[PDB]
This record gives sequence, C-alpha cells and structure tokens, in this order.
Amino acid sequence: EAEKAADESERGMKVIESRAQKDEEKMEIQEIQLKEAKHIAEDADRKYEEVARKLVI
Amino acid sequence: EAEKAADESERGMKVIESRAQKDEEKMEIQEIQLKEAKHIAEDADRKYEEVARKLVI
Amino acid sequence: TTALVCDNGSGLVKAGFAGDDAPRAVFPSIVGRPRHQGVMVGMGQKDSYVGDEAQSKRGILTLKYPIEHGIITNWDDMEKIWHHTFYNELRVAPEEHPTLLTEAPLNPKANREKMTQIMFETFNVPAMYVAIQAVLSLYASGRTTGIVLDSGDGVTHNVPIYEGYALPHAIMRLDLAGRDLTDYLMKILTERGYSFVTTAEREIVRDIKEKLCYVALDFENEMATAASSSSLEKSYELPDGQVITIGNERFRCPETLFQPSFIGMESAGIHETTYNSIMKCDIDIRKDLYANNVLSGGTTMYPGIADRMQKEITALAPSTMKIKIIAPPERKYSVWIGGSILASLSTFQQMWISKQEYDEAGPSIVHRKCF
Amino acid sequence: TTALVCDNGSGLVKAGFAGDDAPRAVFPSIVGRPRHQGVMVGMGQKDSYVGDEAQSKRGILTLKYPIEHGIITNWDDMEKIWHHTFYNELRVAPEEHPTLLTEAPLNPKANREKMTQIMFETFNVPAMYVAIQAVLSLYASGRTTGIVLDSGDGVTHNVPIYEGYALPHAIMRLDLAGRDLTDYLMKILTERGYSFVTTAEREIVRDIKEKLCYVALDFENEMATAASSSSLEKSYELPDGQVITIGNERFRCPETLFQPSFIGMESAGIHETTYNSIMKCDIDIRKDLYANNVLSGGTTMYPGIADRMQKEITALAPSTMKIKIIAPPERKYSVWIGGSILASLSTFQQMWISKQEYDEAGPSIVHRKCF
Amino acid sequence: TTALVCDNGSGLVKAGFAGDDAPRAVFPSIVGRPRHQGVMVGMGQKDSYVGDEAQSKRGILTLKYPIEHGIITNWDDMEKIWHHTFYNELRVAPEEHPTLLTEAPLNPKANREKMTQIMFETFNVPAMYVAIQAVLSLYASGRTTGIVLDSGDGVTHNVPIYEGYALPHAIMRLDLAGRDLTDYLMKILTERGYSFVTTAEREIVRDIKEKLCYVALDFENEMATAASSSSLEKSYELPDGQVITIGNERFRCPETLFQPSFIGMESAGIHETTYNSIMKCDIDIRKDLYANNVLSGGTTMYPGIADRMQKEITALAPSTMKIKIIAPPERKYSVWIGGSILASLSTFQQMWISKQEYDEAGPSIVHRKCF
Ligand SMILES: Nc1ncnc2c1ncn2[C@@H]1O[C@H](COP(=O)(O)OP(=O)(O)O)[C@@H](O)[C@H]1O
Ligand SMILES: Nc1ncnc2c1ncn2[C@@H]1O[C@H](COP(=O)(O)OP(=O)(O)O)[C@@H](O)[C@H]1O
Ligand SMILES: Nc1ncnc2c1ncn2[C@@H]1O[C@H](COP(=O)(O)OP(=O)(O)O)[C@@H](O)[C@H]1O
Ligand SMILES: [Mg+2]
Ligand SMILES: [Mg+2]
Ligand SMILES: [Mg+2]
Repeated sequence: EAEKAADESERGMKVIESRAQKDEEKMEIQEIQLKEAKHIAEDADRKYEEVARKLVI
Repeated sequence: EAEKAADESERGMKVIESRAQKDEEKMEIQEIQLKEAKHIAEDADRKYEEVARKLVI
Repeated sequence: TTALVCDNGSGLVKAGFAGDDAPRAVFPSIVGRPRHQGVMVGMGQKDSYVGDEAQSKRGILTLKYPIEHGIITNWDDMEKIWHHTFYNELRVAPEEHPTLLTEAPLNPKANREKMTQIMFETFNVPAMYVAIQAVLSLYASGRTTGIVLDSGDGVTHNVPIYEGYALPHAIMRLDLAGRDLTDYLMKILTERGYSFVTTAEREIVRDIKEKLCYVALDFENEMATAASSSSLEKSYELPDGQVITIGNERFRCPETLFQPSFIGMESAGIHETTYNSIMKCDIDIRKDLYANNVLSGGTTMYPGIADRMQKEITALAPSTMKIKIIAPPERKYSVWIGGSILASLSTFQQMWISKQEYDEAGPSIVHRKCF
Repeated sequence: TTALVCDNGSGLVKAGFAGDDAPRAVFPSIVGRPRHQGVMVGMGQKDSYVGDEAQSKRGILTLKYPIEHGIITNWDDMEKIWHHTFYNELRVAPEEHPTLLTEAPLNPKANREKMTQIMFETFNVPAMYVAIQAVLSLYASGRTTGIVLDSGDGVTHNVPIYEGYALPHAIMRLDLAGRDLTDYLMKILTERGYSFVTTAEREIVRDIKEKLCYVALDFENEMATAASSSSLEKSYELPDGQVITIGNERFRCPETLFQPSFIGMESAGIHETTYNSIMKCDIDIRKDLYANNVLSGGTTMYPGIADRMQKEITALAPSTMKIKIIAPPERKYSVWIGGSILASLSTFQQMWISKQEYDEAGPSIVHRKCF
Repeated sequence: TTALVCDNGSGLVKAGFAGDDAPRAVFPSIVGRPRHQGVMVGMGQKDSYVGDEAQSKRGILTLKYPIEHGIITNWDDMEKIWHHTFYNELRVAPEEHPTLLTEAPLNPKANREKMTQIMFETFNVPAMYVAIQAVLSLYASGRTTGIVLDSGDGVTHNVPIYEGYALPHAIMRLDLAGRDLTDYLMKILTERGYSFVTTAEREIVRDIKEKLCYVALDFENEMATAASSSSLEKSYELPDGQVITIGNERFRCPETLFQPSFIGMESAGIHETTYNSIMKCDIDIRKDLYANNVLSGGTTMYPGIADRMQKEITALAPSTMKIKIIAPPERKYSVWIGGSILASLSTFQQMWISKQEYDEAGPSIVHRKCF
C-alpha cells in the first residue's frame, strides 16, 4: 500500500500541476484584461469630465 | 520514504486547492469590476454623444 | 557647429541641441545623499545620486533642490547637475559647443555673474548667453506682442511685450509657484488622515497634485457640490497600496493661485496681478495686450485654468474689450522651443559672449550692454 | 594565506575555511561533565567532554549550553568550544589564519568586546572581524534587497536591507526560538503520558521535534480533523524501545511561532513582526521588501512554514501586492555560506581588525567604523 | 453651574472643574485586559481595568493606549476612559456641566467630529467646546505674544501668536514625543544586557526616563567625559532588585529631540523647527517671538533643556537679537491651567456649542465659526 499510495500521489501531483499551470495562464490573461478595462474606464471618465467642463463653460 | 512522499503530495494538493479558491474569488471580483467598468464606459459613451450634440447646437 | 539650449528652471532640467523640435533630455533637478550607513561591502556606493537616478532611490536618499526660487543656493549641487546634463544625458563634450541659458526676471546679479564664471571656468564653453524665460516663450508661440505668464515650479512672472519692445517698468514677479502648491497639498491632506513628512514622499504628493488636481470655474458652487454630493471624489494608488480618496481637497490646492491668502501671502491673485500689469502699461497698447494673453510653464497645465482665468480677467476688464487666452498643449516645453528657435537664428550668431571677450572684460561683461 | 570563517551560532557550532561551499565541521555546542563517581581504576576519564563527543556519552553527563540567547553566559565553556573547534575539528593553528565571527543584532557590547579579547589574547589570531547574521544570510541568498528572517535556536530577528543599506530603526528581535519550542514540546508531551525531565532527554525531544513536527496551514481545521481522524498519528522509536505515538501534538509545537501566547509571551507571531518591520521602513521601498522576503536559520526548516507565512502576510498586506517568500533548501547553513562569500572578497582584506590596531586602541576598537 | 475641563492628552488624562488652581484627577489613560485564564471561581473579576487601577495590576494585564499620536485609534477604549473620568475620579454627572476638550493642531476632522458626536450622544452634555492646546498654554503663561512649544507624549508642535492673532501658515507639527523617547531608551538599554519587551516593562522604562534622564549642554564633550571618567554612572532600583547602572545613555536618550536622526526620522530637531517657524512669520514680529519663547508639555522637564535650546537658538539667530526662554515649573499642567482660565471668562460663555445648535446643524457645526 505504500507503493500504491506513492503512485496515487504521483498522478495526483501531475494532474494538480497541470490544472495549476492552466490557472496561472487564466489568471495572467484576466489580469491583463483588467489592465485594459481599467485603462478604458479611466479614459472614458476623464474624457467625459473634459467634455462636461466644456459644456458648462 | 513512500509515506513521506504521500505526505508532501497531500500538502501540495491542499495548498493548490486553496490557491484554486483564492483564484475563484479573484475571478469573481475581476468579473464584477470588468462588468461595472464596461457599463460605466458605455454610459459615458452615450452621455458623451449627447453632450457633443449639445455642444454643436 | 551646433548650439546647446539648457533650461535649468527649478525642479526640472531640460536640454537639447538647437534646431531640434523638442528637448532631448528631461529629468528632475535633485541631488540625493544616502542617509544610512550601508552594511554590504564591496558594492562601492557613490556618495551622491544625481538626476533621474535619485528618483529610483527615493527610499534611501534625502532630496535637496539646488534651486529654491529661481536663484541657485547650493552651487556645488548645481555644478553636479550641469556636469550630469553635459556628460550623461547628452553625452557631448561642451568644449566646442555654445550654450544658451535661461533665468527668471528680477534676479540677483551675483547669480548671473557666478553662473557665467562657472560656465567659462569649469566647463570652458566657447560662448554662452542668458535669455529671459518669458521672451523665449513668446518666440515659441509665433507672436510678437502680448503678455506671457510663465508659472513654473520656482517663480511666477508676467512680462508685457509690444511689437518686440519689452516694458521693464510693468514686469510683475510673484514667488507663488508649484512648490508652494505641493506644500499646501501636503498640509491639507492631513485633515483626511494621511501624513506626508519625508522629502521622498513629497514626490508622491506631487504625483497626486499633477494627476488629480484641477481648477474650478466657481469656488462656492463647487464647494457646495462637494459638501452635498460625492461625485467629485477620486482614488489614487500609493506605491505601497492602501488606496486613498481625495474629495474637496481636489480643487482646493490649485485655488491658491487665485487665493494667495490660503498660504498667508498678502499679494493679490494671478488674475489680479495680470490685470494690474496690463493697466501698468500705456493706453494705446492695452487692446493688443488683452487680445494676446500667453500661458506657459508647468503650473499652468491644470484642467480648466484657462476658462477660470479668462472669466476673472473679463470680469475685471471693460466689457467692450475682447479677451483671449492662448493655451497651447505644449506649455511645459514652450520656453525650450523658443530658446531653440532663437539659437537657430542667423542674426543671433553675433550676440554670443566669446571667451576672449569674457577674459578681457571680466565676469561683469554679461550685465554690460553686451548682454 | 587563507581566511577562517567560524560561526558560533546557538546550539550548533559550524566552521570552515573561506572559499568553501559548505562548513567542514558541524557539531552541537555542548559541554558535559560526569555526574557520577566512577569505580574503574586506570581508564582515567577526562573531566570535561566537549562537542559531538558529549552526544555519545549523553547518558552519564549533564549537558550545559554555554549560551542562552545569543549572549555567552559561561565563558570558560566557550574557550573550551573554540579550542575544540580549532584543534580537534579543523586541526589548524589559528596563529596564521584570520577569523571571521558571526554575531546576532542588538546584543550587549561587552559580549563583542570579550569575544575579540579572547580571540586576540588566548588564540593570538592575527586578525578578526565580527559580522551580523542577517547580512551574511542576504549574501548567500544572491540578493541585494529584501527583508530576511533569521530564526535559529537562540533568537529570531528581522533585518530589512534595501540596496545594501540597512534600516537600523526597523530591526525587530524576538527571543522565541527553537529551544523554547523544545521546552513547549516537553510541556505538551506530558499530557499524553510521556515525561522528559533530564538534560539528556532534551536531545531526544529535540530529535522528535526535528523528525516529526510540521506547521499547519490552518489551525482550527487541522484540530477538527485530528479530533475525529487518526491519520495524523505517527510513531517514534526511542533509543531503548517503547515506541510513542503523537497525534495533534506534532503540529501544535511549531504553532508557538505564530501563536506566542501558548508559552505566555506577550509579543506577536513572526508573521506579524515581519509585517510590522516592513511598515517601519520608508514607503518607497515596501514593494521590494514585500517581493524579496528571505528565510534562513534552522527553525525555519519546518515543512509548510513558507506557505503559512505567505498566507498570513498576504492577509495582512494590501491585496494589490505580490508576496513572494524565498526558502532555499539550505536555510540552515545560509549564514556560513554568506560568511565564506564575504571573507573571499578581495576588497574585504582592508576591513580586518589587525593585531596592531587592537593593541593600540584596546578592545573598544570593535565598535568603530569596523563594526 | 460650573464647567468641566477634560484634557485627553496622550497617556495621561487630567481633568477638573473650571476655576481651580490645578486638576483634581490625573491618571494614565490606559485600558488593561486580563491575558491569563483565572482559576479561582467567585472572584468576580472584571474584563477591563482603566486608569490608575491598571497601573497596580501591570503584571497580569496587557496595556493598550487608545491614542497613537494625538489621534484616537480606538473609540471603545476612549468611551470607557471618559466614563471612568466622569463617574469615578470626578464623581459628577455630566448631564448638567459644560465640557471643554483639547486637541492638537492639524488634527483630522473626523476625529473631532466623532469626539463631539460621542460627547453629545452618550454622556448627553448640554454644551461642549474644543480648543487648541497651544492657545491654552499661552493663556496660562500670562502672555499674549510668543511662539509656544508644546511637547507632550504623542505630538510636538509650535504655534506662533502675535497680539492674540494666530498664524496658521507657520504651524509646525512633529510626531516625535515622549513615547518615541521611551522606545529609544528601550532599544539602547539592551546595550548593557537589560531587556524590556512586555507592555508592563514600558512603565518601568518610563519611570527610569523620568527619574534619571537629562539633557546635556554639549554632546561630544559629555560623551568624552563619560567614556573617560565614571562620574555619570547612576543606579536605579527595579521593583524587585538587581539594581541597574546607566552610563552615557542617561543623556543619550533625550538627544533624540535635538537629533531625530537617531530614530531614523528625516526632520530636524525642535531647536531647528522653532527657528524655521520663526522665520516663517513676518519680519516686524520676529523680535517679540524671539524674546517670548514659551515652553509647555510634560516632555519639556529634562534638566537643562532650556539652556541647550537657548544656546542652539542663539547659534541660529542673529547676534544682535536677544533670546529668552520661559520655562514655568508647572509645565505639565499648563494646558489645563489655561483651559480653566479660559472657561472662567464670562465672555467665553457665548462661545459654547449648545445642544440645539448641534442637533439642528449636525456634526459639521464644529468646524464653523464656533471653532
Ligand atoms: N498637469 C499638471 N498638473 C499639476 N501640476 C503640474 C502639471 N504640470 C506641471 N506641474 C507642476 O509644475 C512643476 C514643474 O514646472 P516647470 O515648468 O518644470 O518649472 P521649471 O521650468 O522652473 O522647472 C512641477 O513641480 C509640477 O508639480
Ligand atoms: N528539519 C528541521 N525541522 C525543524 N527544526 C529543525 C530542523 N533542523 C534543525 N531544526 C532546529 O534548528 C535548531 C538549529 O538552529 P541553528 O541554525 O543551529 O541556529 P544558530 O544558527 O543560531 O546556531 C535546532 O535546535 C533544531 O531544533
Ligand atoms: N522629568 C521628566 N523626564 C522625562 N520625561 C518626562 C518627565 N516629565 C514628563 N515626562 C514625559 O512626559 C509625558 C507626559 O506629558 P504630558 O504633558 O502628560 O503629555 P500628554 O498630555 O499627551 O500625556 C510622559 O509620557 C513622560 O514620559
Ligand atoms: Mg521655467
Ligand atoms: Mg544562526
Ligand atoms: Mg498635552
């Protein structure tokens, strides 16, 4: 049973590390799209601030 | 040796599951902020078009 | 040959060869000294970090500006700044390159004399010249009349010029500038619970001031809006996290220009000084001076400053006078552009101060009619 | 000639020549005396067993540690330890070998003074130098910044270094260490039925701690699991039989590091002292200290300590920072590796305290710039 | 009716009725919690000890100061402290007595608003008011002109007043105070072998600082004398025994006030901040401010501080200007004396914040003209 548990541990660590690298790629791409989303949000924010100042003046 | 190997494999799978839940709430918060950023940017687009027409007139 | 156009200013040294469209090297003018002892041996730390390098080591250095208000108070630091500018940012030997220098109006003669002496003795430049920071800005705007407001980080001044003839008796100088605005922001951010004391985090406060501060068209209305609603609040991310939100303080910092009494100064606001300088001149050129207001300097880059200043000066000025304010996007670098244009002129080649002339006449040659 | 690097440490003396990749001699710092009478005539037992020899005769000796927490308390035992290390372990004459010594921060000056006096007088070493454990640990870790947590058997401390510059006001020292963990393991083993009192059984308890204990990522969840499941129980073979099985006591002993309230200490856990030390430093270097957390010392060798401390710091720190913990496999010998690297540097050769300087300025020369 | 004058301070709450020569209730502002189990049943133990009661049980409790640097960081503890002051030390119902409170300059607005809200809601006082401590110190001194230095236990600040007019732009606030001095004394006492870590030992270190520490006229000369001779060694007797001996750290601890570099702070000493504040004012009032330097606060009773500060200022100030330092013996309670005097004026009776005014205007009434 020690050897059986060792084999269980080996394919378990294989599958969890595969899922882990998948998760790393996923978190990286969503962090990137977080950067673009924040950039677009702030862009729209100050663009509308400027146009509203122009409207009031 | 096999018992020790199974031990650190169990620790690794537990910690990677914990990181999986961590990434889960990370995905939740990034999704909700992405949705709110999209909504505010699109509303900014409509109000920008409206105030641009107002500026022209 | 080519001419170098160095613009020391205060808090930002910008330089480049004459004839270029834009300055080549722009970096803050600070000198850093390590305030700790250092435990790791063999690294061999230098005893002074100068220029843009000191910005990356803010956490282990103390930053001292060698220029307080236009004038130079620490000459060794200024010499280090000049050496760094000539030998690292531009990587050109000043032995065979004339230099054009700028400084604010109404400055001590000793400052100019010592600058000239250091530049002929230490660096041995073939020739050099000193120009007013406002006339160059007037060149860069493609104008020949009108007044120019050069609000930098050290000093703010107005120089009325009509048809290329300056009016010395109408020049007004004010010591309120960007540094005082940064200090006032540091002081008023304490009421929200944020404490900034170290000279390193003064740069952080300057970053907030640049990024978020704006000038309000009306003060009382914006105060009421901020007190009632909360739509004017924005959040800034500090270098170590703990995002902070600033509300009413967003537009109170730049209002010191129009309300100098906030920092205790008795002098009048920017618009009032501009109007007083306008009416200090003659009566036959007031219309052209009204119609050709020119803005320059970094401090004049706040969003909405042009509209507020125009409204104030229109309120002061008679109704039947057209008022226009010229605010090009490149206000910050306008002075250097004008300096490059002036140095590229062919007729200016005879106005340089030759080294032989300096040796024959002494350091007092610059103040002489050979300006 | 070649330099000699000796690390007195606490509970383990490790030494070797400079330029080596690993210490040659590692043995416990124990002096034992026979407590019985002795009836056989002719063998002639010696009156003091020193070093690893006392481990063999552990059952008939009273093992005394010459140092309690960094500070030497029994000087004569320390001359015995140093003589054994220099003669029976390295088999070298210290008359022609400069000696580098390692010493913990925030310790009495009399300690360093007596150490240097003993080295210069008793052993007549030509030159010597005393260094801080954290700096050596950072040397061996291939880093120039980052906060290092050195937790040995005597004392646990954090020293933040940025760009080779230390922050003395941010150094935090905690006296909780491996010896207190062993004592708590004794105190917690007696609730199951095993009593260890004699100083000989101190070594057995320490061996059990080294071989079986581990840090739990969550405390309440692990206790709940162990209250029902019996999968956490492991057996240990005493040097005479009667195997013992320990359940939740295996992961409760190292929890004292993160829960110092178990042994009555008022202070906070190491995960909190590290965060407090980081927030003590300047605001412009907190990100680099967060991203370069370095571990060293024997006590930081528990399985799963890195994950637990990373989780705790991530909970404490703002959510916008990446918390990274560096745990090289050779944590225990990191300080000696750093010492070998430091002594092998060529520019270090002029920083030794030579015999002439010690003779001229007395023992007080240690606290000069040759810190 | 009579008014109450409660001075929160930082670590020392002093209160009493208005119109008295001195407060009748002085006790440290600490809240203690039992950190042990407690075996005896029926003892009726309390879960929180406040005020001077916790000073008698330091060895079984943990001491938490509700105020870090002027700002209250724990409102439940402050509520308990105020309830204790009103109901046990003073033994008067606050429902029929106006209350006067004090706070430091440049205090966050939320702190003052929450203070007034708590006072109006929980204790239901009929009227209340908050005043700056420097103004009260000036009133107690019998002067009406002169820069005042109020170095307490949490914060040190200077406020210049000329002819009853305050200059907000010249107020300098520094976070160095008695607590930092106590921490530095803890840090430097380890140089001899005495370790004080638990919050209980903080009071012992504070008592040592109060009894023995003094300010040296010169630093280098006194250090040389201490290193050469042994006349400065003074012994203190701990609550048990093992009398400790203190050498040059007897006067090295208060030097942090004049050398903030010891604890790693960037700002200059108090002797230099005072001069900077003096030069921050106008030019026609600098003579009176030089000649009317006022000292207050508990931290300003180190023997010889007045002479050292006078020497420093005379070194900084022009030669033809005379410098005078006022150090009344009742320095610690000067703020309360001024508060009682101010509350005794009949003119001040119209400046109270009535409960109806607060109810109709909300918490924002405090920052209105009723400052
Ligand atoms: N857009 C902006 N918003 C706020 N402050 C600004 C902006 N641009 C420049 N500044 C301020 O102007 C200062 C630099 O002005 P500058 O014209 O470089 O002075 P000098 O010419 O004397 O160096 C900086 O301290 C900066 O804080
Ligand atoms: N694998 C391990 N797991 C847990 N604890 C260990 C391990 N190895 C060593 N230790 C502990 O570390 C201590 C040795 O620390 P050491 O590095 O010698 O400190 P110092 O450098 O101050 O002498 C021992 O007392 C032992 O209890
Ligand atoms: N003779 C003295 N020597 C050293 N420190 C003193 C002395 N007298 C008072 N202090 C310090 O002053 C502090 C109390 O000052 P105080 O005016 O009560 O400030 P606060 O009102 O903020 O508590 C104490 O913490 C104490 O350490
Ligand atoms: Mg400029
Ligand atoms: Mg060690
Ligand atoms: Mg006080």
